[PDB]
Amino acid sequence: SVDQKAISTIRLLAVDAVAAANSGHPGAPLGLAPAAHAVFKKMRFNPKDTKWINRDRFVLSNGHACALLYSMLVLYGYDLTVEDLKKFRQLGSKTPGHPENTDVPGAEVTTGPLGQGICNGVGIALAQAQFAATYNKPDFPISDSYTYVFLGDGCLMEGVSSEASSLAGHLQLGNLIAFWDDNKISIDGSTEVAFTEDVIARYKSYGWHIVEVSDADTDITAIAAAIDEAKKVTNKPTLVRLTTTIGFGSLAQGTHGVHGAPLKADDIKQLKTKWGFNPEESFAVPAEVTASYNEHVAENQKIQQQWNELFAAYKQKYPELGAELQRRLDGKLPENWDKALPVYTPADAAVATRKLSEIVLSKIIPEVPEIIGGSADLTPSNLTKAKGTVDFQPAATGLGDYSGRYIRYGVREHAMGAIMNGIAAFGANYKNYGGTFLNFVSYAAGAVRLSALSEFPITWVATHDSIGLGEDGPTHQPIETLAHFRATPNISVWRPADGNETSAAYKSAIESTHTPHILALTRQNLPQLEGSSIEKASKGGYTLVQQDKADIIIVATGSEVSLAVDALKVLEGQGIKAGVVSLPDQLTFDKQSEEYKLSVLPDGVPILSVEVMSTFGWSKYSHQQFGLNRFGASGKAPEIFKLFEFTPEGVAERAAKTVAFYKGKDVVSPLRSAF
Amino acid sequence: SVDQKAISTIRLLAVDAVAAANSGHPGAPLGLAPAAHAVFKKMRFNPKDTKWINRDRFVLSNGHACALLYSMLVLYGYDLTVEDLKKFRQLGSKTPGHPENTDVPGAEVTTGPLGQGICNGVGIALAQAQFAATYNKPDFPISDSYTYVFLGDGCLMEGVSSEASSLAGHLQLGNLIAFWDDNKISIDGSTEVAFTEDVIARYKSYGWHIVEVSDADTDITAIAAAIDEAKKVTNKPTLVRLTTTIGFGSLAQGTHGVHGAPLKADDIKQLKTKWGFNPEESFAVPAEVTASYNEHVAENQKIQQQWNELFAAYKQKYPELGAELQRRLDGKLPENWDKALPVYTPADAAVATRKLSEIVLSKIIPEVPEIIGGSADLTPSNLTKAKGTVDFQPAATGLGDYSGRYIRYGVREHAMGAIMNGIAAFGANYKNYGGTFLNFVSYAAGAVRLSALSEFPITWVATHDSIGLGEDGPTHQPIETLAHFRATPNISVWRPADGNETSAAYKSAIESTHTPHILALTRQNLPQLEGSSIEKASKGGYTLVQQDKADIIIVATGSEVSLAVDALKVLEGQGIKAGVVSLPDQLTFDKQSEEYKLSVLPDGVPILSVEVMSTFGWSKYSHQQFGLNRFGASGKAPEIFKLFEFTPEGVAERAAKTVAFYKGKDVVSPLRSAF
Ligand SMILES: CC1=C(CCOP(=O)(O)OP(=O)(O)O)S/C(=C(/O)CO)N1Cc1cnc(C)nc1N
Ligand SMILES: CC1=C(CCOP(=O)(O)OP(=O)(O)O)S/C(=C(/O)CO)N1Cc1cnc(C)nc1N
Ligand SMILES: O=C[C@H](O)[C@H](O)COP(=O)(O)O
Ligand SMILES: O=C[C@H](O)[C@H](O)COP(=O)(O)O
Ligand SMILES: [Ca+2]
Ligand SMILES: [Ca+2]
Repeated sequence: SVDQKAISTIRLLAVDAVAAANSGHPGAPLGLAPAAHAVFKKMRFNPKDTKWINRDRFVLSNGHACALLYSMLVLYGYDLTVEDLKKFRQLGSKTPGHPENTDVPGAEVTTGPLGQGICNGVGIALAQAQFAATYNKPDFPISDSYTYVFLGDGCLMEGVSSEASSLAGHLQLGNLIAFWDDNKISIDGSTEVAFTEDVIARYKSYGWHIVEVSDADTDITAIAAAIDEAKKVTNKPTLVRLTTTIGFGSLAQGTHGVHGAPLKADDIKQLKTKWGFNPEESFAVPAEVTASYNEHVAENQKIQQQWNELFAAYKQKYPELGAELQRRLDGKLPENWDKALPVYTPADAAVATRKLSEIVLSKIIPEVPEIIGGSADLTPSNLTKAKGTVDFQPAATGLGDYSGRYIRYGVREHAMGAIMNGIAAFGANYKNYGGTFLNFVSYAAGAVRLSALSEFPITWVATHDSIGLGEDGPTHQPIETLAHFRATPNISVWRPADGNETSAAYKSAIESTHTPHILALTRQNLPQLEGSSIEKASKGGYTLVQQDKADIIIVATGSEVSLAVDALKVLEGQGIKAGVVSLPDQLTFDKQSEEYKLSVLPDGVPILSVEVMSTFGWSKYSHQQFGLNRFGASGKAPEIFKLFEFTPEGVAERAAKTVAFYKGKDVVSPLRSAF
Repeated sequence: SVDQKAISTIRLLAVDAVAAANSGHPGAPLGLAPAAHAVFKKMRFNPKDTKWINRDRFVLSNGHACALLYSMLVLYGYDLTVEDLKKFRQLGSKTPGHPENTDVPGAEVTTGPLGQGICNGVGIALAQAQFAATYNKPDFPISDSYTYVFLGDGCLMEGVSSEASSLAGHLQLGNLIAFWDDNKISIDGSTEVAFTEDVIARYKSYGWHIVEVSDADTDITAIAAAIDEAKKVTNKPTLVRLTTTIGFGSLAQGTHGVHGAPLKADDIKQLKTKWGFNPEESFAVPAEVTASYNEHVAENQKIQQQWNELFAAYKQKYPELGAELQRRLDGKLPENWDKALPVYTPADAAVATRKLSEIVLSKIIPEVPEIIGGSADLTPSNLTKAKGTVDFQPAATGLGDYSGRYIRYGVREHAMGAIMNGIAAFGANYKNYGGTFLNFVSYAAGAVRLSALSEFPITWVATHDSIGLGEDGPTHQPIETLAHFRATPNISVWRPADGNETSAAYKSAIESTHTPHILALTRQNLPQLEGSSIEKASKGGYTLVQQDKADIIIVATGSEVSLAVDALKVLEGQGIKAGVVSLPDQLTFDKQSEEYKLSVLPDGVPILSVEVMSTFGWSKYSHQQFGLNRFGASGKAPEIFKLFEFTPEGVAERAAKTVAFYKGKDVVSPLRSAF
C-alpha cells in the first residue's frame, strides 16, 4: 500500500542519513516510523507556516532519533531537503545530531538531553490550555490543538519526566498525547538490567489515560485508533504504549548495537530489498509517497485558511480580545507597558528585592496578559503571585481555572524549567516565569542550559540569593550558582541592588525574545540607592558614584552595592577616593559599546569587585576580587556577613590594599585584552 | 505512659528549639515524633560510637524537620546536648538549620535540599547489601543492618527520588524502610493544589512493599508493627505511609503556617499543659524518658560488644577476609595499591582519556575491593566496567549478585550522584564512582554540591568532555561545566592530558577521604606527552616544558596541553620562546605551597591559558585566556576545533599577540594578589 511504502521510505531515509554521516542512531527511527507516519497523518500543520498558532505540535523527546524527525520534515516539504539529510551531523548543516529549534524548521524545541522533550510537551499543552481558555468563545475555537510527544525508556528513567508527568496528570491536560517507544533496549542493553518498573501502572497513578498498541511495528490502524481514543479523554493526558522492535527490519533488530551506530552496508541492502526498494539507491523518495503526503499538507493548508477567516471573524465579534491576540501573534508587547514598572527614589524605604519583584509583578501582570508564571512550592517565600489572580488549575478541581495565570509547580524545579521552555515554545508572546530559591535553580540546570541554547525568553525568579538568607544555612546559600549561569552562553543573570534596578531587570526579562533571564533576588532588605535609575541599570552596568580623582573603583552587584557605597565613606576617612560601579547584569553590560563600557571601567585606576559569592568571572571587570569561595553558615545573616568581613570596614581594608598594590604600576582597564 | 511522655518530650524539645532561634520548622517534628520514637526504639546504634559499621542508619530526608533529629540525638546521649538545642540555627552551633554530616554527630548525610536523603538511603542500603555479600559467612552476620528514612511530600515530588525509588525497587533492597510523612501540606498549602498522584500505587509500580498506618499521630504500636512487617519482606524496599497531622497538637495543626515558622508563645503553653508539662519551662527532659532511652542504648551497646566478639572470631575463621575488613574499617587502602596504576612514556600510542580510565579501572578494581561503581546507561561509552566483573543485582534476577561491583544506574544521573553519596556515607572505605557524559553531570548538580559540602570522596567518570566529542553537537558539548564545579568549594576537577596524568587523577580520587572528584575525560585520542609523570601531575599543576628565556608560558589542561606543545613549535619559527604548564587539577594545584606554585607560574612572563571551554576561573593562573564561551556545533570534532581556531596556529597567534600586548609592561604572576 502507499502507507506501507511511506513507512519504508521514512525508515530508509533515516538509515541512509546515518550511513552518510557514519554517525548517529538508526534503531529508534526504524522502530518508530509506523507511529511517526500515523501521528503526522493525524496532525494539523503547515510546512510553509511553521508558526501557525493553532497547529498541532510534535516533540521528539528521544532526540537521538532525529533522523526520523528530519525524514518526516523532508517528506512533508518543510524547509529541509534530501540534500540536507545527506549532510546529517556535518558541520554547519540544517540536520544536526540532535534537533535544535533555532536551526531546524519544524523542531519546536531542542532535545537530545533525555527527559526534556516530554516536559516541554507538558508546557506546550499547558500554554495551549491557558491560551484557549483566554481567547476561545462560542463558535470561535481559536485554539484547539494537540501536543504529540514521542519518548523512550531513557526519558522515562530521568526524574524530570516523572515530575512533569505527575504535574500534567494533576492538571488534567487532555490535549497531551505521549507515545512511549516500548522497545526494552537502552545503551546498557535490556531494560531488564535497570528499568523493571511497571511504567503503565505508574502513569495510571499520575492520572493519565493509557492505550496499549501491542504490535506497533506494523499496526498503524491501532496507532490511529489510539489517537482517536486519546482525543475522547478530555480530562487526562494519554500515554500510548508502542511495543516496537528497536531497529525493526535490521539483521541486528532488537539489540543495543542498533541503538547508536550506523548499520552495516549489507544490512542496509537487505532492508531495501525486503521492502521493495533498490539496494543500489540511497535517499529514495517514491513519488506516490510525496503525493500522499502532499494531499495531507493541502488539506491542512485549507484548515489553516479557514482558521484565518475564523480569526478575522473573531476580531469583528470580539474587538478587544481580537486586537490583543493580534498584537501577541505579532510578537509585540502592549504599547508603553513599561510605564507600569515601579520607580523609586533614595527617600523611599529599604525593601528586599524579592518584595520589589512581587511589587513589579503586581503592577505588570494586569497590564501584560501574556505573562504567566508560578513557583516550585515557594509562593509565600519567592513572592511570585500577584494578589487577586487565579491559579491555573482545571476547573473540575475547584482550585482555579485554565484561564488562570499562576502555576503551582510543586517541588519540581527541573520540570518547572523544562515546562517554562515549552510555554515559551508555544509562542503567542508568552513571557513566563518560575520561582524558587537561587540555590535550587541548580536542580534544573539541564533545562536552564536548554533555555539558553534554544533562545527562549523564560525568567527564573530566584530569591534567597546568598548568605543573606541566614539561618537555613549552607545547604541553601549559593556560592557557585551565578558563576555557573554567567559562564553559560546567552543567560542574562540580573542581580538588582534596589527598586530601580529590579524594574530594569524585569524590563529586560519581559522584553526579551531570545535570552533567558535569572533574577537573583534577596531575602533581606536593601536601601534605595542614590544614583540608580531604570535608564542607567538598563545598560547592565553603570557608574553609580562618579569620582574624577578616583584612587580606586569598586564594582559590585545586588546587596553588595550598598556595601560598596558604605565602604566609600570609610575610605574617605582614610584619604582614599573611590568611585562605585553597579553591575546588575554582566551579559547586558558586555553587549554595550566598547566606549560605553570603558566609560564605566576606565584605564588608569585599580578596580576591586565585591560580590558575596564566587569570584569566577569577575576578572573580566576588575583587577582584584573580594568574594566568597567557601560554603556558608547557619546563623543570623548579619553575623554571617561580619564573619566573612563583608562589612564597610572589610571592603575598605581590601580597597586600601588594592590601592597600595598598584602604587607605581601602570593600570589599564580589565576590559582591555591582547586578542 | 513513659512512651507517651517520651513523644511529648521530643515534640516539646523541637518546638522549644525553634522558639529559641525564632526560626525553623516545628510542623513536621510535631507530626513525626511518634514515628521517630518508634523507629529509634527499633534501631541498633551506639551514641558513643557513631561509626559502628553494623549500626542501623537513619536519614532525615525532610531535613527542614531537623529539630526532630537533634532532639532524638540529645535524648539518646549523642555528643549533642540541650545546650546545643538552645543554639539551634545560631552561627557556629552544632545544630544548624539543616543537618550537616560534617558538623552533627549522628547525621549520616547532609540533607535540606529535598529528595536527596531518600536517595542517600538507597545508597546506604546498596552499600550494606554489597558489603554483606562480600563479607558475611555462615554463623558470621558481619553486616545485617537496616536503613530507615523519613521523607515528606516535597521529597516525593522531586524527580531525583523517583529515579532512586525505581532503581531501589529494581535492586530488591529489602533492608531499606522508608516512611512517608503523609500530612497533605507543603509550603503552598494543601497537596491538593499540585500533588494529587496516588503515591502508594506509584511505589507499588516500582516493586516496593507498602504498609499504611492510618493514625500515625498516636499509633506507635502500628508503626512498630509496620517495621516488623517490612523486615519480613526481604526482597522489596518498603514504604510506610504515616498519616499524620502536621504540627499535631498546635492550635495551628493541619495548616501550612506550622510548616516553617515558630509557634506563638500561647500555643506553646497550651501544648505543654495538654501533655502534662510545665508551660513555664522550656527544654524539659523528664528523667523517666532519659532512663527508658538509656535502657535501649545499654542494650544496643551490648549488641555492639557481641558484634566486636563476632568480628574477632571472624578474623580467626576467615583470616584473609578478616584482615581486609579490618584494613577497610581502619580507613586504609591496600599497601602499595598505587603500584597497579599504569605508567606511560612518550613512545606509547595515543589513547583517549576515557580509554585510559578504563585501563586504570581494570588494573585497580582487582586490587582494591572497596572500589565499586557504575554508569548512568553509558557503560560502553564511558568505559566504566572492568571486563570480567559481575554486576550488582539481586541474584533472583540472574543478572548479577549483591557481591557484584558494577552498578547499572540506568538514565538516572541525579539519583546516581545522591546514591554515590550514600555509598560513601556507609563507610568501610568505599571508593565509589559513577559514569556519564560531562555535560550531563549537570543533571546531578543538586547531589554533586552535597558531595562537596558533605566531604564525601565520590568520583564522577565524566567522559566526552568537550567539542572533541563531535557529531552529537551542542546539546552534549560542555562549555560552562568545569567552571561551575571548579567554582564550587571542595571539588577536585581533574582534566588529564594523557596516560600518566590519568593515573595521577585516579590516585587522587581513590586516596581522597574528604573531597569529591570529577574526572573530565575525552572521547578522542590524545598523545602521550614528553615530560608528564604521575609524580608531577600529582601536584595538580606542573611545568611540562621549562623554558628559561620564555617570552610566554602557555597553561593548559586535558586535550589542550598537546595543542599548546604544538603551538610552541609554531612560535619557535616566529622567534618566540614558550614554556608549557599542564594544570590537570586546579584544586590540587591551589593546595601546593606558594613557592611551588610560583615555580610553575613565575613573575616576569606573560601567561596565556588554553582550554576549549569557559574562560571563567582562568585568570587565577593567567594574564590572557583563550577559551570557548559560546555553544558548540554538530560536526566531526577536528572540524569544530578548526572552526574555533583551537589549532597550533590559532594558539600561536594569540600567544604572539599576548607577547606584544605586554611589551614595555612589568608583569607579575597571576598568583600575586593585593589581599
Ligand atoms: C543514555 C542515553 C541514550 C539511551 C536512551 O535509551 P532509550 O531512550 O531507550 O533509546 P533507544 O535505545 O530506544 O534508542 S541516548 C543518549 C545520547 O547521548 C544520544 O542522545 N544517551 C546519553 C544521555 C544521558 N543522559 C542524558 C540526560 N541525555 C542523554 N542523551
Ligand atoms: C519547598 C520546600 C519545603 C516544603 C516541603 O514540603 P514537605 O516536604 O511536605 O514538608 P512539610 O510541609 O510536611 O513540613 S521545605 C524547604 C526548605 O527551604 C526548608 O528546607 N523548601 C524549599 C526547597 C525547594 N527545593 C529543594 C530542592 N529543597 C528545598 N529545601
Ligand atoms: O521551608 C521553609 C524554607 O526554610 C522557607 O521557605 C524559608 O522561608 P523564608 O521566606 O522566611 O525565608
Ligand atoms: O546514544 C548514543 C550517544 O550518542 C552515544 O553514547 C555516543 O557514543 P560514543 O561512545 O561513540 O561517543
Ligand atoms: Ca529504549
Ligand atoms: Ca507535607
